[PDB]
Amino acid sequence: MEIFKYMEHQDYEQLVICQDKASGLKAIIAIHDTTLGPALGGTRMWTYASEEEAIEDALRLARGMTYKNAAAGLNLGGGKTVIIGNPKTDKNDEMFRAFGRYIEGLNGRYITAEDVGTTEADMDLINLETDYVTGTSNPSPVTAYGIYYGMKAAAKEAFGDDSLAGKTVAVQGVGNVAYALCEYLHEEGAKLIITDINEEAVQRAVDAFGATAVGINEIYSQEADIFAPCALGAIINDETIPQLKAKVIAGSANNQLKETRHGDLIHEMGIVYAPDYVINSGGVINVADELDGYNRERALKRVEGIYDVIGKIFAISKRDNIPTYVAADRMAEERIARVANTRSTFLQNEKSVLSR
Amino acid sequence: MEIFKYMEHQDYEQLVICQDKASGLKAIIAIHDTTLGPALGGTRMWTYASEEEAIEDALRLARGMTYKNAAAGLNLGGGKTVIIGNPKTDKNDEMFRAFGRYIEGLNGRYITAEDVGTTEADMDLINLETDYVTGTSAGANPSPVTAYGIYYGMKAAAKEAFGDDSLAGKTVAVQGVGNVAYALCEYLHEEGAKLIITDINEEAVQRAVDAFGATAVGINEIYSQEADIFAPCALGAIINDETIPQLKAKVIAGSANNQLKETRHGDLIHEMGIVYAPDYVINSGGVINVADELDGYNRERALKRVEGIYDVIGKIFAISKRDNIPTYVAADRMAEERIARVANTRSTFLQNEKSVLSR
Amino acid sequence: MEIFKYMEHQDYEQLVICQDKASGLKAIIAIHDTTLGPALGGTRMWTYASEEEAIEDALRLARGMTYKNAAAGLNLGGGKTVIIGNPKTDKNDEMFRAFGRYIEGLNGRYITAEDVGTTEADMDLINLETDYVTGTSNPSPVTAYGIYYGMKAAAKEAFGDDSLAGKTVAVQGVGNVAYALCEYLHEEGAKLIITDINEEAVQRAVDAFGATAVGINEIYSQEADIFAPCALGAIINDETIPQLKAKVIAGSANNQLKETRHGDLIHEMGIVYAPDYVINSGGVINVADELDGYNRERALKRVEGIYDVIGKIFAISKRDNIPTYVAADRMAEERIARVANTRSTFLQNEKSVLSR
Amino acid sequence: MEIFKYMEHQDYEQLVICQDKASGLKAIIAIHDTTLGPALGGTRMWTYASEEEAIEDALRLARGMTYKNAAAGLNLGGGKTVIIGNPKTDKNDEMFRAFGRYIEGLNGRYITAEDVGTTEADMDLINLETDYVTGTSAGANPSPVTAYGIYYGMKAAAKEAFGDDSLAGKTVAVQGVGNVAYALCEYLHEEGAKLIITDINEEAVQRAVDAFGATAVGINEIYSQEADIFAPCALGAIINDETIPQLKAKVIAGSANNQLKETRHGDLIHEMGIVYAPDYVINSGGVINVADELDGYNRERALKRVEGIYDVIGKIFAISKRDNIPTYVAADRMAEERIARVANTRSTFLQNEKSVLSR
Amino acid sequence: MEIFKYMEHQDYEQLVICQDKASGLKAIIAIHDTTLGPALGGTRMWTYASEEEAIEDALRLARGMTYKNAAAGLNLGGGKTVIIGNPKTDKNDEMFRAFGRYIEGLNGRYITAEDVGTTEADMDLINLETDYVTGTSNPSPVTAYGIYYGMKAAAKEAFGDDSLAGKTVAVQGVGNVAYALCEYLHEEGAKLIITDINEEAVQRAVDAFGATAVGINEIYSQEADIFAPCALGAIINDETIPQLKAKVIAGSANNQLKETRHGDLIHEMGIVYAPDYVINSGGVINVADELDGYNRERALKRVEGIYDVIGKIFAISKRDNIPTYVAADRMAEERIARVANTRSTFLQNEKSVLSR
Repeated sequence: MEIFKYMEHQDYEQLVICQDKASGLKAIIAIHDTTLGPALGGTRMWTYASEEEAIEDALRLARGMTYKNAAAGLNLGGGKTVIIGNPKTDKNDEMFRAFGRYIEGLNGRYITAEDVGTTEADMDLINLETDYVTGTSNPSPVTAYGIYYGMKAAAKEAFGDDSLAGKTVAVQGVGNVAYALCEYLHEEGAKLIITDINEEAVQRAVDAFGATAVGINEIYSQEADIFAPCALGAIINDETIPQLKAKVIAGSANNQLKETRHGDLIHEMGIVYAPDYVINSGGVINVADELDGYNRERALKRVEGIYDVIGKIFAISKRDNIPTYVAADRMAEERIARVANTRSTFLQNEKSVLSR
Repeated sequence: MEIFKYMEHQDYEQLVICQDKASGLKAIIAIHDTTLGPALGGTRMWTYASEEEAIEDALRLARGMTYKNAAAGLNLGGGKTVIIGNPKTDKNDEMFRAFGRYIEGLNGRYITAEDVGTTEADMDLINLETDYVTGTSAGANPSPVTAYGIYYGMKAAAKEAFGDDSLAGKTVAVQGVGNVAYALCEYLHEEGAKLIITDINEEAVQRAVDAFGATAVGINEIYSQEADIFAPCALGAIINDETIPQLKAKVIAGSANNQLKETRHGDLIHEMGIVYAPDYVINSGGVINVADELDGYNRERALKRVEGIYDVIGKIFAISKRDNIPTYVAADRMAEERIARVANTRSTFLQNEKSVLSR
Repeated sequence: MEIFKYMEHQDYEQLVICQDKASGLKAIIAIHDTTLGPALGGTRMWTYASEEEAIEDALRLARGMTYKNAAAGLNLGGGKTVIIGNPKTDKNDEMFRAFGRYIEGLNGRYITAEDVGTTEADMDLINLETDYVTGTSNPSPVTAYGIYYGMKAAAKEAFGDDSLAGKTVAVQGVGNVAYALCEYLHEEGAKLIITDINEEAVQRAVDAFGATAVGINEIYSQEADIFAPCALGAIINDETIPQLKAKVIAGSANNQLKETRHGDLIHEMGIVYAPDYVINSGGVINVADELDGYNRERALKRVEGIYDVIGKIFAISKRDNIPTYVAADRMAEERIARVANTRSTFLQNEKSVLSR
Repeated sequence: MEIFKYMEHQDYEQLVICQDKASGLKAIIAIHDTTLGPALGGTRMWTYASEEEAIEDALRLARGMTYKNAAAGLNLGGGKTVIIGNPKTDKNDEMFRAFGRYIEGLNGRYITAEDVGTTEADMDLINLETDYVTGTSAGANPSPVTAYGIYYGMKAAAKEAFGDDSLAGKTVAVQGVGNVAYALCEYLHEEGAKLIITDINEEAVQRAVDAFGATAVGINEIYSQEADIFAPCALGAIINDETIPQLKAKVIAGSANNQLKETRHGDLIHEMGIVYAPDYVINSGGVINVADELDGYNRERALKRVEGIYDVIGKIFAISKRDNIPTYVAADRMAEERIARVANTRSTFLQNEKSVLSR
Repeated sequence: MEIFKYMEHQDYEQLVICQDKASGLKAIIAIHDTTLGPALGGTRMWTYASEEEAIEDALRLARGMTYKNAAAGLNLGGGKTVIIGNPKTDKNDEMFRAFGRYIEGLNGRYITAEDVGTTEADMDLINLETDYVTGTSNPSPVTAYGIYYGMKAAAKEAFGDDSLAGKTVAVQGVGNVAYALCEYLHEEGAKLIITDINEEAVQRAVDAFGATAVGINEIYSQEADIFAPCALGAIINDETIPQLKAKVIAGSANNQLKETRHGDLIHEMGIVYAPDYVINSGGVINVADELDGYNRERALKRVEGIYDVIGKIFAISKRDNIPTYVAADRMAEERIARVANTRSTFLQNEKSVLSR
């Protein structure tokens, strides 16, 4: 690929390709933007059909973080690390120690964490060589508590009232996070229409929340006020758009829109869409709270702030008259700009997530 | 190209690609080996026909620096920075500032300096964002230091080809009369040696003949002349099939890089019994000099330190006939062995190891 | 002796002979290797028939630590201190303060702890002059919890299943550690065949775990799946090899093999042997956890990692086809090598057990 | 040998034995006493017939240094390093680097320098791993400093043997015309004194006669000559039964170590009324000079500081006739008493005591 | 007085006379010895009939601390501060702030605390200007727990057994400390014969411990194994010596001997006397534990060490054949000497109660 062309087009800061023959390590640390502070983002360990495919994927995810972190109201930039290899086989201690030294050598310009392929055990190895890492020492309820309020924000929007008590939610998927979100939607008093490929899990829920099991492909039109995509992505497409009976789409899943088009138009139908990478922010917020001494309680409390940011998102659409998925991208760019401006006044030692 | 495949082959540590849209900065920092310490190598700013072409050039160059720095007896690893752009038009304050920030970012793993298309004015801008740079206008006229460097290396060349260090009298043919070339002459004339030069610049050749009472000769009549020492000090590859034949100068010791055009040529001169001071080692007084700025620059100390090139060249001759191999191969083997030897020695535990960065 | 010849033969780093006339102190700090970090190892206080006998013993134990610590996955080198004297008589405060100053003068190249002869009270005196000490401020259950999992690792090896529940264990000796190991082997549901010279202790166990007392010399052939040598060493010899009915040998005792031969051959019989100095690692691991602020819980959790290392040991044998006691020595050398290589990349301030 | 028994007798603090297989480093660092402060003593690199033989030599030497440093009025304890190996063949970069690491390890308890078989080039390698070393090429021509040291000590010798410090005129017989010897002559000639020399090297003796208008004499005709001052500046034991008889020079003040071959000889010259400036104290300007590098080297300050040897020698004469004992015994008693006196004085509590290591 | 003559005679280090006109402060900080470390000792605020009377008293108490602290096994020297004034009237904030600055100016050579006249409230004011102070942020049980073990040490001495359970103790005085000591002597199972000028307090005890009230002057001969002087001092004199039926004298009171003679002779009668300033050490030990972050538990545990030191005291008498009150003075001088010697080896940064 044309690395420099790709980078220049969106002004990527760095591409730090790291290598260690003996441990077989091959990592690609992409740093898109560091305006708001150190670039933070997890390291994905997967197999890639080509070198420069992993490169582009690393760059693409880095740029995704600068937006997510920005919108989440965090003081962190956008980075991401891709480690070429099969997480299930070719993993070893030295490989992560090596990666850790290299992170130590970027002296805080990058901060890592887990992502698909890497685990809390890997982060511990890294932490042996550097402090610029998170996801060490369950994170599910936290991000779960995040969708909860984001959904609240969707409610007051679509039902002029953030109270979900009473309403029915069509929950697609019942994994740890989806499961947790249910508990919240439950103890507040609401009906759930769970589903999932794993029968066994559809149990735990029905039994615990008195929920009704429904056909995996029937979950799209159920008699519910809100639809919570918490399974795979792209579930919001041409097939599902019509079906949808719910007034709101608020879920934990990534890449909820198969095409931009899908977004452009659900916005026509007057469906209330809480942009995916923002509503599920609770996840990154939570790992950032470790940088200043992890504290579940505070973490759980800050995640609750997605309510406002989601609101800010609706406020942007009702301004440039653009769909929420577009209001998100714009809200981050605006914050990054506003903060950069505010912090241009001289100081001998400004603060940052790294300041003790 | 397959970067990861190229890096793993010779085990390159990192390739830090830095970009800045607003200033048009396209920088490739290649870190080959940091075993002896931070990677030090200048930044070559030039125009490249292809992206992968500059990345290949940076990697190849970084690994070159890890052999030089190591052979030179310095405690620095191998790195190099390649900036793609036309040095005569594209330069602008911001691009170097940006560069310096990223270097600050590598927190001491990489240290920069001058190179093709780069200047100390360039080094001063970088210095506004980081200390990890050398060859600033406040630190390191260097030409004479490196010149005093080959001078001693050449003396080391003798006592091997003449059994004596006394270049006193003996004739030396010098290709090119540039800054370094000129200073090399000064040291030679002084010890009372016969100098025969050449160089495209008539005035340069002129100032030389008058200054040292030289014997000006033609661009081509330099490879061949009646002198017991050949000092190629202009361009490389000057030791090829067209020049090897008509030389017969017991010694070769110059300031030019890549003197041998092919590994074969070295394999030959070796057989022909010509003592050759491997180029990148005899002319290391250049990197040694910039290295001296890290611990507070002192020219007088750089000069006395560059004298060490003598003891080192002679060490290569020792290795040359230890495994009986041409001097260009003994050079590379010595470098490799000092790294492993030093790495071994420093594996003993300490709480605050010393580095060229220690205050 | 030929100190230098002995040291050069195995590349010992230092022999720091320390002396203080008034307090009568005579200590010998041996530091074998510090590649993985500071040399850590306890100080043994005993009476020696000769100076240079204590010297060799100090050197031998130091080299033993570099292997134990290495295999334990710790970032510590190998050292050891021998104090010539009768622990029961000639002990005094100044003597340990003096030793402490000298340790302070090696500035972290050596870290000490208790060993036979020295106590938690001695470590406190040392700690008065330096921070490079551990075993200050019960350690038994911790190392006990270590054999537990190591034994688990032996199980899955010999019975294709790490679950010990059901199986019977022939426990030789019933001291604090052996006693603790029993509790684990008990609450998981297994039968125990305890024994020991101290009748009184054979009680506590039988009563608490419903175990059967057996003749001290009968403990070697009992109808049990696993044999846990937790008494003295060399219990695995020509006499005991045959007798052995158990499929596995996993215990807390040191020097479990009287001769190398014994090992070479039990490996023939297909007996599963968890190398002694590795399975009982829980002990040193535990004291190392003080260096970063002691925490019993974490300690107890890290000790649980002996399961993997023991496994790695079996994996080495099934590779060079060598007995476990040999697979151990080789696994440490390999780790020391691999780590040394990984950490050769320059950094202005790499981490170490001493970094705050 | 019984190391622990030897150490306890004179209460030695430590014996740090360091080894490195790859470089063949066999180092014995003996720390005798660190009461006045870090132990300072150079490393003697030599070949020894037996291991216990070198360990004995290091211990004996370290305790020597704790008397010298103390008598010299310096704030340093006694140490010494003995490296076993042939200085002419066995040296190699790695062994010294390794040495320096271990010294860094002793964190300031031991400070090294030059000695038999060691050089400042050696000291520069060590300096790459630690600051706890002196006599580097960047710090401490020393010969004249120590020479200016005995010069003042000799002046102190007078005013005791002649009631006056004015060596002006008086004759001095100098055994040996080495670097230090030569500089001792310069100070003497200058104050207008008569110089009579000798030394195996005819040219050295020659440069001396012409330079100072000396009076060259034979190797054996130096112990005996018509001079009121004998300056043994070559080898020791030069004050024995074969030379004591035919001397009659009111004073003895030289640069040579172990001037008395036996304690008896000192007991005699004392009785014979010859004023003797105890060797290791008059020639301490050597250790004083290297000591001055710790607080940022300054030759001019070392020189004015070495002048203190005068005030100290005269202090020995005071003790000499305070307990009425030969000057060689008063020297050892003064050293011992300054340590106890200083130790007592510094027992008062402070949060950050001053040391030669303070910045 | 002849200040310098007084100081030189016992080698006093300093006499720091501090003054502040406005706040009316007049303090005299005496520092006898700092060999073992910073001089620690409380500040006594009282009215003095003459300047140089307060001076001598300050010097005398300083020298007393160097002995108490020494014998207590602490790493503290001997100092003391006397503030001329009536604690009940002429006290004010500035006065103690001023004193505090001056202590800050001795940079750790002196550390203060409360003594008669000064309170925990005064220490707080001082602490506003310096960290070199203790007795800030009940101390009674702690020092009470100190006499307890000291008495234990007296028991094993006089009754060949440190167990006091059973024995009867004649407790003179029933203040906070005496009261606490009782609880210990009680829960271990022993009979008490309390007394005191304050009837009301003789109650609390009798009622709580089932003790027998006795005549204030009858407390000296009661049928008891041990006599615990916990009231005023000099209670051990010509009148009381004979009377004494108890085999041991162990109490909290200061200056328990009216004359040296009294000591010289009770040692004849074979009475076991636990030197006062040592057995009641628990008090200073406790305040020293604040210097490293106060912790009641540890404090209470270290105080328990008086058992050994008291023992060491008996061991000295049985050596030079001198009474305990003399064995004390000698044990401190010996420790100060031994420690000074041990710590003469060079170190760039030795430890001290002030090191973090």
